[PDB]
Amino acid sequence: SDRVAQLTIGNSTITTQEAANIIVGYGEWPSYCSDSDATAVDKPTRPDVSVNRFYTLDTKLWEKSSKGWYWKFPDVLTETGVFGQNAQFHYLYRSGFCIHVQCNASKFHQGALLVAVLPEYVIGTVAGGTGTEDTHPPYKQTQPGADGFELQHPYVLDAGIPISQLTVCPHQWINLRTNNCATIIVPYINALPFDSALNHCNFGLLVVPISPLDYDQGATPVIPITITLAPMCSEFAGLRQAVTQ
Amino acid sequence: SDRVAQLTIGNSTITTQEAANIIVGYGEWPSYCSDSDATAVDKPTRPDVSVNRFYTLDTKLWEKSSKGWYWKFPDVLTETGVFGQNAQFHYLYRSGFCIHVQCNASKFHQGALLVAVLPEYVIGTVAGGTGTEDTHPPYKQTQPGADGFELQHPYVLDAGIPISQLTVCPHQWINLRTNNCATIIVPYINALPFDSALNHCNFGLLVVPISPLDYDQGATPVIPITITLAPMCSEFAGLRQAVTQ
Amino acid sequence: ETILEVNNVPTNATSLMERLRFPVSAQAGKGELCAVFRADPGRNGPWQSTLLGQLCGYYTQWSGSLEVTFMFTGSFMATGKMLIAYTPPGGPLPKDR
Amino acid sequence: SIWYQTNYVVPIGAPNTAYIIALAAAQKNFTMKLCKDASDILQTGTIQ
Amino acid sequence: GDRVADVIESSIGDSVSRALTHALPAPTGQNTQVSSHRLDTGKVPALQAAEIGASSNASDESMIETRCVLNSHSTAETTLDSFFSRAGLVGEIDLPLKGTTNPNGYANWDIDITGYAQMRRKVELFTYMRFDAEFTFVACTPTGEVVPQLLQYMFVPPGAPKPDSRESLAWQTATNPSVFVKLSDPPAQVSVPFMSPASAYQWFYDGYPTFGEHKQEKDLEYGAMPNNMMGTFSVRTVGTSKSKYPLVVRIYMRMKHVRAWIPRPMRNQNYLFKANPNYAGNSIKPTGASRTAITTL
Amino acid sequence: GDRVADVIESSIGDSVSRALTHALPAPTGQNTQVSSHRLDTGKVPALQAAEIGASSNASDESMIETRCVLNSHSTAETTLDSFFSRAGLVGEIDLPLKGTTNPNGYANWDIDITGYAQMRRKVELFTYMRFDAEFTFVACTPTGEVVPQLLQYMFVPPGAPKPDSRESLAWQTATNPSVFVKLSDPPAQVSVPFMSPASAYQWFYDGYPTFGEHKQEKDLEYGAMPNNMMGTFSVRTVGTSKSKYPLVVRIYMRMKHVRAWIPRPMRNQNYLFKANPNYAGNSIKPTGASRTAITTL
Amino acid sequence: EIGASSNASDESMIETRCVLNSHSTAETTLDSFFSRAGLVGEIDLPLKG
Ligand SMILES: CCCCCCCCCCCCC/C=C\[C@H](O)[C@H](N)CO
Ligand SMILES: CCCCCCCCCCCCC/C=C\[C@H](O)[C@H](N)CO
Repeated sequence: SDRVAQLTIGNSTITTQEAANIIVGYGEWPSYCSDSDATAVDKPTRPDVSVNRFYTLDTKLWEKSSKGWYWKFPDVLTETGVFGQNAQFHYLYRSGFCIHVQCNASKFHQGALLVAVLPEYVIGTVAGGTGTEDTHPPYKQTQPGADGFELQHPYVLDAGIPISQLTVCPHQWINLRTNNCATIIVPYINALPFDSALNHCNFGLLVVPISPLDYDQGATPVIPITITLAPMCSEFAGLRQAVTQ
Repeated sequence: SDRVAQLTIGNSTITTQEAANIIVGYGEWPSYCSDSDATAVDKPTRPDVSVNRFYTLDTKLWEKSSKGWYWKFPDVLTETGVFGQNAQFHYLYRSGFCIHVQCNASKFHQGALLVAVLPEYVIGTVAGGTGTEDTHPPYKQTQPGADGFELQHPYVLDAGIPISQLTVCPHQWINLRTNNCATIIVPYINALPFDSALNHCNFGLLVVPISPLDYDQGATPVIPITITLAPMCSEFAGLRQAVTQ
Repeated sequence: ETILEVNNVPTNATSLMERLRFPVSAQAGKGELCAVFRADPGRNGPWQSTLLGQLCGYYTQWSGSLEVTFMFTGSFMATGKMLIAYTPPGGPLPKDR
Repeated sequence: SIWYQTNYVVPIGAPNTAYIIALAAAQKNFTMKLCKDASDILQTGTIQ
Repeated sequence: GDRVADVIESSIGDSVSRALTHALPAPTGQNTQVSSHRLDTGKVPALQAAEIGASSNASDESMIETRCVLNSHSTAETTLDSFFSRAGLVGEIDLPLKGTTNPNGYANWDIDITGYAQMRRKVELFTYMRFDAEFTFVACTPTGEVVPQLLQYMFVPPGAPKPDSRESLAWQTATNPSVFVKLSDPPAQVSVPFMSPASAYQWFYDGYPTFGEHKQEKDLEYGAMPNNMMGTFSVRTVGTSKSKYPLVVRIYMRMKHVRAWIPRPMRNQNYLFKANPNYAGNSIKPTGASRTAITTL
Repeated sequence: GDRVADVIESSIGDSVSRALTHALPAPTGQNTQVSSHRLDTGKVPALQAAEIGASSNASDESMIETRCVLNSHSTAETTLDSFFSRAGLVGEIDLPLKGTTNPNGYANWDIDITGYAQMRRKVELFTYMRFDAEFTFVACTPTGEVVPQLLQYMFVPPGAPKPDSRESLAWQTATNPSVFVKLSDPPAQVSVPFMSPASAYQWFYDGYPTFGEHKQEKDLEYGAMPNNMMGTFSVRTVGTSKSKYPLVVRIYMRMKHVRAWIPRPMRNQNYLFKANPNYAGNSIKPTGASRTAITTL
Repeated sequence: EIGASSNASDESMIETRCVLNSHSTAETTLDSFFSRAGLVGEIDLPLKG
């Protein structure tokens, strides 16, 4: 009665029989932009069900040596379904998200992933190793798209900050002996009421194994982690031709 | 106060200083499908402003020997803007239309075009001339797209029916000495509450010169006819991957 | 609910019972395809095994929503997550998940 | 269409293959119209 | 719950079709009122502007000095049912003995009323039509003779098995409706309901019945409306041995409880094929009679 | 006007942010209530489920037998303003005589507080911050000496012309705000408002400032937030001839009327560059002190 | 396993609109289905047989 759950939105329904409750980031639900916070004057389009549904974008394989991955929002969806289309024809976009990371195993496997949401996840480089070179991450590393991107130095989140303190961000854990998924709901986070779904990534999703995957020889070794997400309260404005970047 | 007009819908505004009123086809305004006429159970998407706006799709040149052209709806828009996108990701579509055909000249030019709307405009062939061959029109002739298509035998509307009786269909005339545009508003016309925007063309728009273009040598000879249209009360249902045909 | 013969491939007398169930097994994690079929209830195919499809044959037209319930018969220690999708008219057989 | 969202995982000692059974029926908005004869006639010659 | 203004004042969802016109009772033709001379400026009923797309509103009273006339001429005969509820030929079926077509004692007729011009032209005046129908089957030998022969007519809806022989098991007709009648009996006659899956049959469908590439081979399907394909009508002599006489069956249809939408120009070129507006390109004739000069009769 | 049900009962447009939590007054630390032994089944405060993502709710009272303690320890010093409203170094400007940098008697400092670690690390604890600020300018010679010299400090907002010489016409300062002060005077001090076009300055912007292809050359612009670029701060000795003494100006900033959103992990690797989280990949050090064994101190 | 059919409705699996269903269920009643005459017997009375 808390281990079992069902998420239905749009024409998509998700189930789980081993849940660990739901986190509502920063203790707040996605809402539409108010007439007093708003600044742009054009009447927005709120496509509803065609874009506020569950998109299942990726699957990574968890290995005894995996480092961890991250995806950027809304970058992951800008080229998918009706949502991607609206994000392209419009300058302005705002929305919330319901994230559902899935990973099941067996009662004989073990391991724990940390699933967190980090607003304004700015990536850094190793500065030529020595730290004397002012290098910067390439577009494909900052907006990895749907395939996400593997962390090079998980301990400092590839940004000079301790992953040990990452729990200060909305999160959940997928500890195999306990659950098989994390569900986090995120409201719009920005200093503006609207923004470009192309130039700016409001937050990054991180999935990092903190307690390594393990099992005896003979148990299924292919342990996938799948990413499913649904935009919520999607609003768009500033219409023109489609643009991909 | 009837010669002058302004049409604003979406983020598009059209003006004319030489209008001849507005026709509302079959004396009825575009409305959304009611809960009692509806049959499909999924909650539809009504994108509003992103698709119910004015698209300006084509320009043809009127010549002293032009025969006339026709365009199929919603065929003309299936690959344009946010509307085209919704028409592709969804199985079901319904909408109305506001058509604005434009053509200006000078007080020294003369000629009159008939602008009409013909529901279920099925095209026929000349059956090998003799009438012994059961030929059929190719996809490019039945759904000419945005470029429209030039009538081969305007007198019988390429379908064995008298163009002289075409006025029984919602219409207007662009008689240069009088006006410079036709505006016709069309409600959804079908025997079903929804349908495929791809497989079925609810109606065809015809623009045919009945009184030939004429002017003395020296007056501007390039007389364009431009087509602008706006979907109204657009509704979509039956979502899946995008499909072009 | 009556049994839908999704696995309508075996035809030799001794294997007919196999059409009553289809399998699943450990995979390679590429979101592989497990099975497919047309939702058309009064059409030739899997639905002919169901009483619904049968009664359906005595009527020319029909209207309504349908439901298919899948029961997993693996051991209690087996886990898994599957994605089952209905693709409305117009959309061709999904090339990938 | 049915796809593997993750994978069929099992520990040591359990079968690597299992079956699914599908049951189908109609919802309550379901109705039929125009009574006709079925496409099959389960008879070859005369039934004696 | 809604809160932002644009959402509250939105008209998205209005399912009522605002109608600019409404029907009025008109049992008789209109009367003529007395009128006298008018010598005014500003008032100009005679002048119109056809570009607008409406018909002239000028009445007799305003163009000449009229007397009063009480018009009691009925308008009853021009109602859809008056016009359509008259049986006409729609199908002809031949059951010859020694022949090239049906020498096997039975026949299947795909229900299509576009095979005959008189009837076809009338219905095609409208785009959509909804109605019930009364079918009458007139059978006799090719000379118009009556013989002591027994027939079976069976309605085969789409999906039901089609008889392939005079002895098909399909003739058991356990669920389909069949009519057994003799040529000596008066013609068989039945009522049929409105059977389309659509709200109305449509004489014109500008589209394709399926998705996909619409290549040359599949161009024969342009305009194919399954919603109009009601099924087959099969007839057979009732026996194992062949019938001694050649037969012909004429099918007459009388529409009743009719409703029509979207009037269109009436066909003006000879018909060539069923469900398909093809016309002979080389014999495109003007709609009517012609003359030598516009200034002469 | 709306009519179809789904539209009426739609929640599209709800602009109120349903909030699951709310702030409560907490002027002092919490008190400890008396507790006694508990020997129960079903009641298990000690056991938690961290996977959920929430912190343990187990209190002292439920894990051991506690006495009563009236806690009056104030929580006032840990408020944003208490923590941030303390002036710290954010900028250093050199005005040498014979030098490689500013031998021309003036200097332009692009306002960026990320040049100094102490201050930088504090602010970067949050993602968004809104506040007013008090700036204090401490000037002296490189030995910490005071000389009878007159300076001019001018705030040059983005778009205003930047002085390019100690004699630039820009120094007329007809519209920009300038401060004229002597080294002999106490340090100059002013208040500055919240000037971003955004509702808050943001120490981290995960994006690009412009549209287009983001090729190698334009990768230096990843994370560039114009909303944080408040302008330039220019200083000059006030004269036509060069100043007799070399100078240094230290800029101190004290935040006030502070508001912050979205706390984040605190920097644990040495800083290398302004506005850019780059860290030395070869010298990645653990956050803290380390030991030889987990079973020993 | 219980032996009952699924109680899950459309409304609970996807976001549905409202639809007023007036589709009749009259044709599927026992008499509608069975009260249609069909062949059940054939009897031959030949001469020389
Ligand atoms: C005892 C069996 C009697 C036979 C019953 C025949 C019922 C036929 C229903 C009338 C359908 C109206 C005609 C519909 C479509 C047109 O003929 C063409 N298909 C148009 O292409
Ligand atoms: C008389 C002139 C006095 C100078 C006035 C200086 C006003 C500066 C406003 C404070 C702005 C806060 C700092 C903002 C952003 C950070 O320093 C970096 N740009 C972040 O990348």
